[PDB]
Amino acid sequence: FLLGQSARDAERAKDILCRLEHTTLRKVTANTAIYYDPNPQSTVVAEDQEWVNVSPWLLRVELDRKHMTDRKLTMEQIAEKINAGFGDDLNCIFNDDNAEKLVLRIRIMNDDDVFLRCIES
Amino acid sequence: VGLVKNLALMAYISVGSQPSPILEFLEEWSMENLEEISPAAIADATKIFVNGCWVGIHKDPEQLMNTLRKLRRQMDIIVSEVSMIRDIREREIRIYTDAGRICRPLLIVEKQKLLLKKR
Amino acid sequence: GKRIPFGFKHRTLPHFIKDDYGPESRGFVENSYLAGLTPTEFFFHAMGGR
Amino acid sequence: GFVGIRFCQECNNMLYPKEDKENRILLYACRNCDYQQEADNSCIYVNKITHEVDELTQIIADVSQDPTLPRTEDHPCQKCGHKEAVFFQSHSARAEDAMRLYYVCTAPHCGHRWTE
Amino acid sequence: RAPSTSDSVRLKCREMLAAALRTGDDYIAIGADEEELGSQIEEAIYQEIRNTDMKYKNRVRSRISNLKDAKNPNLRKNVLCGNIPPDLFARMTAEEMASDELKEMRKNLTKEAIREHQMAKTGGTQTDLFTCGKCKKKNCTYTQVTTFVVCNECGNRWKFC
Amino acid sequence: RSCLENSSRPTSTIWVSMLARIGQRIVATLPYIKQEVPIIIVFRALGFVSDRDILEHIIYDFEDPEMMEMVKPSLDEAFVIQEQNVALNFIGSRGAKPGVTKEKRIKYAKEVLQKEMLPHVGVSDFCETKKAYFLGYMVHRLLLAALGRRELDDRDHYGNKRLDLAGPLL
Amino acid sequence: SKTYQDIQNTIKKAKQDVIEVIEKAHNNELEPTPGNTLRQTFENQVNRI
Ligand SMILES: [Zn+2]
Ligand SMILES: [Zn+2]
Repeated sequence: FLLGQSARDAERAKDILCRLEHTTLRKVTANTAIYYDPNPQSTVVAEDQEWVNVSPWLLRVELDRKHMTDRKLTMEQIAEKINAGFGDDLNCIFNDDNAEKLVLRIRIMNDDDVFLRCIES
Repeated sequence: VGLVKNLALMAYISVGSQPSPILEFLEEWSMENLEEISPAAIADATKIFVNGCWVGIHKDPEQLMNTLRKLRRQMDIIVSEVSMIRDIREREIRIYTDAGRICRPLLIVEKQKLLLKKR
Repeated sequence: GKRIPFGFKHRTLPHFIKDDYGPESRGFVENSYLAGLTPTEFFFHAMGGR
Repeated sequence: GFVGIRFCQECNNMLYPKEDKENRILLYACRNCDYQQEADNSCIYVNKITHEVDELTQIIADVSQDPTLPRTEDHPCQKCGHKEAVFFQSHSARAEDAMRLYYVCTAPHCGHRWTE
Repeated sequence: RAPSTSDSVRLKCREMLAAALRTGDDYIAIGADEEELGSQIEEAIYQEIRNTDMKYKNRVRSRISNLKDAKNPNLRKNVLCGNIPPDLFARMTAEEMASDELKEMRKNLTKEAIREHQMAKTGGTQTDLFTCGKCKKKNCTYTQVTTFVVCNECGNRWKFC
Repeated sequence: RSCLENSSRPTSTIWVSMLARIGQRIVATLPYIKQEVPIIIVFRALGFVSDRDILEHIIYDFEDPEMMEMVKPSLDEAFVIQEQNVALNFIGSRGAKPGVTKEKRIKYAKEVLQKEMLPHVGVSDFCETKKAYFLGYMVHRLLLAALGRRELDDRDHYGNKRLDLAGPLL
Repeated sequence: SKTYQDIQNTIKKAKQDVIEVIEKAHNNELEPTPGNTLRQTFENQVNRI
């Protein structure tokens, strides 16, 4: 039972539902593809996001837009959580909220092939 | 309740037959045997199963099934108890001849007219 | 708690054609006990009684 | 895009990826044999969470000769332009939420399929 | 006037912001000081963060990407025209900095999700012929199966045989 | 439930299941084998050292990698088995009566892999090809069911049941 | 002998309505009702009709 003004209007109740509902990457992720991109500036894929920000592999975990808007998330908190949960061992280069594709770039810095598979799973 | 059952007045159970005449009749046609066949040729083909035994491969189900149906209608090589399956979504022809397959007789309708004429 | 399922491949009975979600093809008995019943709806009513 | 298994050339076994630390490139090695070959796809694994599979790729031309499949004349074919044609749902489990039909031309030597 | 800074990181961030604001040549048309605006944005970011940590660098990169995004130059034009004060731009979020089309699409998606999260109301024949004993009101809905009575405002539940 | 034709021996069951969870590791429950064995070791034991042959027997088309990403985990899982002898030893080690020596285990494994499993296809001296093809068809059907491209088989469908009248009962 | 006419008319109207719902679902117009999928809302609408 809602207590605040959210009890009357549904606009301030949807966020309450979203925060009380379990959301994971699987619910917001659409595709996940691993690439063995040698040079981080090389960018085998055509994406104008890396050189502005600046290991021979990365994970391109692109997120869906409709689900992300339904749960009302932002890439900042997603990056913060994905970086803090696994310690200061990776470097997630998030994307701005203006491009059409919600692509991401997860890289590891410091057997190693399957580590990315295990961590993504 | 629901476990004990009784047959219908027309329900009939197949007594059982032998698969050898069917195997011979299907072997005479242009049917490559499963022991000597290119594995890449299985995709665009239909797998024939007789009594649950995968044997042979064919390349023309639409004619093979019609030939089998006509042959069964004529009652010369295949008894009336044998049943030929045609799986359209996946190309598989599963034929069964063992006993216990409950069945019943049904009239045949070619296009829009039955064969049970006044004669 | 649901309509008559597709016991066969995507159809209730062999009489009805595939992908036939019509009322009479899923258990809706249109007739009444005074005016008799269609065999298909008769069978479905037997299913409900069971 | 997707990724295919490429068997070895001598032993004909699976080739696992290997990042060449020396030349800084992607290789596919054999565990049993010592065969090597330079990669060209630059991809190893892709996961489709939404599982956006095109049902048309699974549909075959043989579905037309189905005696227990509905037929309509109001959706003629495109290539040949035949009138008679069949229609049916995905007929596949895991159907997310859609009963969108997949019209298939019912005519020999055409086997065309489309959707409206 | 934004105070000058002797920090190398702050100077680099200010230069990057000024370069990004110069994209499209909107400054010449508007006659706005790109360097001053970049310095003000950097100062506002530094005041908000109070350190040149990873958060400050991420915020600077996000601001540069938003200002240099060719898919919505209206935000950059408004920033260079004084429509968005530098403090507001520095404190603005990604959703607020999005273009008009992107903002409309996000609002439509949020509205659709809010609607879909709802639950369908229980059906019934609403009428005022039955007086609910739990609230004294006349509005209510009935259902024949025995006729179940469901109160509209009070919500009194009863049945009549 | 395999059964040749009213044979002296009872019907044998072959459960080719898959773990839910790496993930997606296919197993098998062969008769007279308490533990589970992956399908790939079984294929190698039937006389298929090459991986391409095993995949061709299992998967008929290689133009669909989406089906193929499912079999890669299990196929990588049992990689320390290439020759036929080690596969026979591995399968015989899980037998109900493990031979004290190696030759007895090999003989037991060969006997269980040529008479106990799938007796209906053939129990003659040279019938490993048809057994391997039947097992590959089984794995293909399992993979299709897992992908959802083909709905599951209903248990109560009388089309998959048989009646035992006075004849078979006596 | 008039109630039969009314019942037949009502049944025909219900059949026409369910056919129209099926046509709309086929051509992708019936939007999913909140809290339910497309098949669930289609079935609920048919049952209510
Ligand atoms: Zn090799
Ligand atoms: Zn055509």
